[PDB]
Amino acid sequence: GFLDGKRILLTGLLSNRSIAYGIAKACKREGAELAFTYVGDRFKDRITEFAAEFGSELVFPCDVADDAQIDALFASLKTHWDSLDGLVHSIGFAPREAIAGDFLDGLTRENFRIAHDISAYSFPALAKAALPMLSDDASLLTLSYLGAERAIPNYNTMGLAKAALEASVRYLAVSLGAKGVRVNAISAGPIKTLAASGIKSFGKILDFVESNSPLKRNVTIEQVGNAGAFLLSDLASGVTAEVMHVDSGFNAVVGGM
Amino acid sequence: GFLDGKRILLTGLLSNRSIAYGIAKACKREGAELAFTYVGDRFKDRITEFAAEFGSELVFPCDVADDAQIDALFASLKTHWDSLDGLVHSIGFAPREAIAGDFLDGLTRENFRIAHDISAYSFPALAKAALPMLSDDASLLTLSYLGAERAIPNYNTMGLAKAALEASVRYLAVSLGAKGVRVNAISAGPIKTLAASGIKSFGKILDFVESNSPLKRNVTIEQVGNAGAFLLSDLASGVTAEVMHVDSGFNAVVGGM
Amino acid sequence: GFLDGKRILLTGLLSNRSIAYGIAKACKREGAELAFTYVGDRFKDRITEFAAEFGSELVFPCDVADDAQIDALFASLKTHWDSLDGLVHSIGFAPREAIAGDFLDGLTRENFRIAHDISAYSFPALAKAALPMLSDDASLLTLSYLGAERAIPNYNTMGLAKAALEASVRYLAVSLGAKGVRVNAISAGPIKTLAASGIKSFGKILDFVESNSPLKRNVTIEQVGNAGAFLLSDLASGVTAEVMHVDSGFNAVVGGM
Amino acid sequence: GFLDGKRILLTGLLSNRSIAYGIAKACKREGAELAFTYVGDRFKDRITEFAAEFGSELVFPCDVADDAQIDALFASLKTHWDSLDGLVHSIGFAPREAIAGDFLDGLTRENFRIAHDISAYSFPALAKAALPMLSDDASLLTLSYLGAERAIPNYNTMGLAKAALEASVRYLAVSLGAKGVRVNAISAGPIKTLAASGIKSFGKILDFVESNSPLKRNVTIEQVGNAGAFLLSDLASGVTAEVMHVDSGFNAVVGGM
Ligand SMILES: NC(=O)c1ccc[n+]([C@@H]2O[C@H](COP(=O)([O-])OP(=O)(O)OC[C@H]3O[C@@H](n4cnc5c(N)ncnc54)[C@H](O)[C@@H]3O)[C@@H](O)[C@H]2O)c1
Ligand SMILES: NC(=O)c1ccc[n+]([C@@H]2O[C@H](COP(=O)([O-])OP(=O)(O)OC[C@H]3O[C@@H](n4cnc5c(N)ncnc54)[C@H](O)[C@@H]3O)[C@@H](O)[C@H]2O)c1
Ligand SMILES: NC(=O)c1ccc[n+]([C@@H]2O[C@H](COP(=O)([O-])OP(=O)(O)OC[C@H]3O[C@@H](n4cnc5c(N)ncnc54)[C@H](O)[C@@H]3O)[C@@H](O)[C@H]2O)c1
Ligand SMILES: NC(=O)c1ccc[n+]([C@@H]2O[C@H](COP(=O)([O-])OP(=O)(O)OC[C@H]3O[C@@H](n4cnc5c(N)ncnc54)[C@H](O)[C@@H]3O)[C@@H](O)[C@H]2O)c1
Ligand SMILES: CCc1ccc(Oc2ccccc2)c(O)c1
Ligand SMILES: CCc1ccc(Oc2ccccc2)c(O)c1
Ligand SMILES: CCc1ccc(Oc2ccccc2)c(O)c1
Ligand SMILES: CCc1ccc(Oc2ccccc2)c(O)c1
Repeated sequence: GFLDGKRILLTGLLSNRSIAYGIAKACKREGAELAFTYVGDRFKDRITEFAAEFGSELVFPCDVADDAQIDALFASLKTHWDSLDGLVHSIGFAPREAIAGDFLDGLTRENFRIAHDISAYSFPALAKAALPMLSDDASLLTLSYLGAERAIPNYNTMGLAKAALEASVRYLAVSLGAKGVRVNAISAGPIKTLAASGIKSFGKILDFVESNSPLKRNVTIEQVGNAGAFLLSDLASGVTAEVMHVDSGFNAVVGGM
Repeated sequence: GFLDGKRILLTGLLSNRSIAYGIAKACKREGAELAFTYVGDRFKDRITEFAAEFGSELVFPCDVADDAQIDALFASLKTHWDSLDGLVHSIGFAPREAIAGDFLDGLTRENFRIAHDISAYSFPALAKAALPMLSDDASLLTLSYLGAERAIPNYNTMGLAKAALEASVRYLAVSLGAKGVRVNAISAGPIKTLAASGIKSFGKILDFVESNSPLKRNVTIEQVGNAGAFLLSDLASGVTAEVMHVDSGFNAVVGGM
Repeated sequence: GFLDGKRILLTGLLSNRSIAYGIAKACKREGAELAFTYVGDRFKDRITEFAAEFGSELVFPCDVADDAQIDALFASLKTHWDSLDGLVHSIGFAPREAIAGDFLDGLTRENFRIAHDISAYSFPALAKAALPMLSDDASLLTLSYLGAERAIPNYNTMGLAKAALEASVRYLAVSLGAKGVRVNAISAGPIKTLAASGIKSFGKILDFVESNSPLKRNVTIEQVGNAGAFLLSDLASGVTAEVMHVDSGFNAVVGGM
Repeated sequence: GFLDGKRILLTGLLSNRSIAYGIAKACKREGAELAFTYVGDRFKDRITEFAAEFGSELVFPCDVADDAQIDALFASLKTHWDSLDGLVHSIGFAPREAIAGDFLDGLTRENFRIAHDISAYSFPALAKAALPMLSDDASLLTLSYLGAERAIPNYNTMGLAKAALEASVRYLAVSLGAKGVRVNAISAGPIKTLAASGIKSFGKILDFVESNSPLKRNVTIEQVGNAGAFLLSDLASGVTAEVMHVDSGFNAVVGGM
């Protein structure tokens, strides 16, 4: 496969609907060796089952709010892997009120802080902690959304955080690029996941993209997963600092008229 | 003038080189009534002199890190003005190490938090606190930089914060737009100000833009000020959610080759 | 006014609904001296009346399909004005089938050629013919549409031509910038004009922008006109190579969901 | 391979330095069956050798300036293939003076017409002629350049044509998307090819991208080829209307300062 021998750490695999699950499946298919993170003790058994499905027992806790856990993640991983070839950041969070209704109604300093801390800061934070063990041709991938680019109803504070995340892709690409490391995002179309269900009226977004995207269909975690596997691979060695849309072309139209 | 009768509050007027000074001068010329904020007791006398230069004694302290001071700002202003027609957010801050050298070297959770808190969150925070007194045709203006759009050497963590700021312009425009309120940014070219001098190798950016911009010259606070006055006025009643470049066209080229 | 003494040539003033009419009205208000072009002998009397309304008898024929008429335009204008300070290109055309229904159904080599010739090439063509008489601080303005940036139903071949037009703004800005000349576009929201009525289902676009723009209202030729007058003036001396949206913020959202 | 069974027609394979050669090599590796076009009788033997290298004798003349040759191309191809799964448009041309020196100096109506006819119109023209034989999951790919997005020295008239080309990707994606067909571009970094050598000071662009791109290296036809093969494949079934940069991240920075 086109990821033969590549060692890839995946965050964010919460359920079999997770974007990270689709990425994991595609990476394993293409020959990668995988490792996984989780948050919260009650999820240890579930993530362990997922890891086993992908031929791995490499599972580590990491709440990205916590500097100590970020450092311990890579210390733990290093006991197994001398080097890391891929990193998938598939992590986002905002308090419920910050992704519902009017943008200002749900804006507080703490809601802003938390959304940006978990959804944006954590990506370059993981990159920095990983750097001593990154291979020279390593590839780092995050997940963003069109809400970064244009105002989407209810997405609100997450739109600000995704914009900062996409900027971090560019600044990371410069910082890490001379070494040879690539950094990219996929701006995924709407997919029904646990996180997605936190956005007020997500169902309306899903239906609108199905009706108005050029391909007249929503994307799947398999499609995002394949795009992800591509970006993580040497097939994409010419590509860095890129935000690739995998959204059935929806970003490129003015729909619904 | 084209701002006759308009009541405009300006933040960020630190010295006569400040972008806010240029905006103040243009607004006063076009007939606006002005009020000003400052941070730090040692600046009270200086900002009072500036206010007097622009025919006003309306000066208020506001450290945008502090929720209480934000609320007290508008309570104080309200004792003078029943309504507010314009708001100029000309405020940015990042710790020194976060705007020098390598992006990851200067990245910490706290540096990230502070840069985003002061440079991005504070804009919609002021908008929310101002809303009860905003006139229906009020106009809110912030200042951004090209570092939001593309990676610029040393700008680093501020690039992430400006990207979030530009997203906030769009989400603010939606929140406030039905009332009739407009929200925009100017993405200014490099100007030698106190804040600018915090960026490592700012002089190199200044010289490069002078040599490679389409107009082969750097912008001035007078030029940014006039663009600002325009956006704050009813001349611009068709314009919202816009990030207007005032940078001699530099953003639009690939220079230096 | 902020255009005192400025001599500005306006193309495209077909009726009192034309975008160019709004620009003319704003420019005259701000003190400019105006001159006008027209196409087709039956329009001589109408454009002459418009010119008189704006205090001018300077009217010249110019079909931009014709190199000879472009050259004769500036030779004629030069008999009156030693120098030209502003140029408004408010000209677009595509064959009916190229702006209706499916994009490929209406695509032919000739439809493509004509749409790009009249709608895109003509702008830098006028700039080149005008250059010997342009003042050093002259300002050139064209009108574009969001269809350049994203696919809009029915806009079709005009979307390609507007994309080329917006690129021409950038290349013109570089060519003319060292002299001091500025070049910009306004990307206007939908306005019911004669040209607009050629687009299939224009009414649907108009209604959608009214309902989904941040300001919940369509723009007027007065709003576009004021933005235009600003860009043509020394107020905008810091601005070149810019495509400014004047569309009630519509470009910045994902609406209709 | 990930293109097993896919039948792909490639235009533009002129020499072993051509971008199309890199795409051909990657597609063959991944299991595709290939067919090729050429222009000019003196090239028949050369393109036939290339086709043989990729296990094919399917070679057809097509000058995209000529409607009859475009129609005869697909009639000829149809005698061999019932359906077409991929189309690679790797074709660009502008008269020498239109890609050298000052933008206006090299602008004529005919230079404009020719550059847009061959470099932009020809892509949707091929798509339209191919449509009756396109499979439902076919993928169409064109090659663009950063000169579409920002002004690059000497690229001049080609910048306008590439902007129109990128718009055509979006309008094609909408037209063909309901059927299931995807349409994308790769915006490639500078590569020394025969066409590239027509651009004045191409060597300077090549050197600048090597020094200032995030990866500090120029891209190769192998890297562009792999990205191309990906986009042509079912791996990319979630991706349409996309302009993917394969340029070592150069587009994403402000370099040379
Ligand atoms: N589902 C969509 O439509 C969609 C579209 C575009 C982008 N995205 C993005 O994709 C990414 C993945 O989300 P998803 O849609 O697969 O939903 P998901 O709920 O399956 O995954 C979200 C993950 O974020 C993790 N997370 C939250 N807080 C964390 C913390 N403090 N530390 C570590 N991990 C934490 C969760 O544990 C979870 O695994 C997110 O960044 C999301 O913003 C999703
Ligand atoms: N000078 C440039 O080249 C340039 C270019 C683009 C954008 N900008 C932006 O313009 C804005 C103004 O900066 P400037 O260049 O005029 O420099 P400046 O130093 O004159 O102004 C910066 C202002 O930020 C204020 N500020 C910092 N922390 C604050 C806080 N906690 N509470 C309230 N105010 C605070 C400072 O007091 C100061 O008045 C900034 O947002 C800056 O990012 C500047
Ligand atoms: N009305 C809108 O919603 C809208 C929105 C965005 C952009 N625009 C653009 O604004 C510009 C003006 O159009 P309008 O909406 O004011 O409609 P309009 O019909 O009033 O003006 C169009 C003008 O194009 C001129 N024209 C056409 N072919 C010409 C030729 N061969 N030579 C010289 N002039 C020629 C017409 O004479 C007419 O004056 C156009 O470029 C149009 O694309 C319009
Ligand atoms: N080389 C680069 O740096 C670079 C970067 C970005 C984009 N591109 C684009 O990639 C594409 C391929 O060019 P290349 O760099 O591989 O150089 P190339 O010279 O190898 O290929 C150009 C091809 O265009 C074909 N062509 C020209 N006129 C034609 C016509 N009338 N009919 C049919 N074919 C015609 C030529 O025959 C040739 O095969 C072009 O569109 C070019 O603009 C090149
Ligand atoms: C509408 C598409 C979409 C769905 C889910 C997402 O993940 C989230 C959402 C909110 C908070 C945290 C993560 C996301 O970013 C975008
Ligand atoms: C290079 C142009 C530029 C100069 C000054 C700025 O203001 C700052 C800079 C750093 C931290 C806080 C504010 C800015 O944003 C951009
Ligand atoms: C939908 C807004 C809009 C309306 C009118 C326009 O002018 C045209 C339209 C078609 C052909 C020529 C000029 C235009 O460009 C955009
Ligand atoms: C600088 C990168 C680059 C090199 C070659 C290209 O192909 C051309 C160039 C000019 C005319 C026609 C095709 C191109 O488009 C872009």
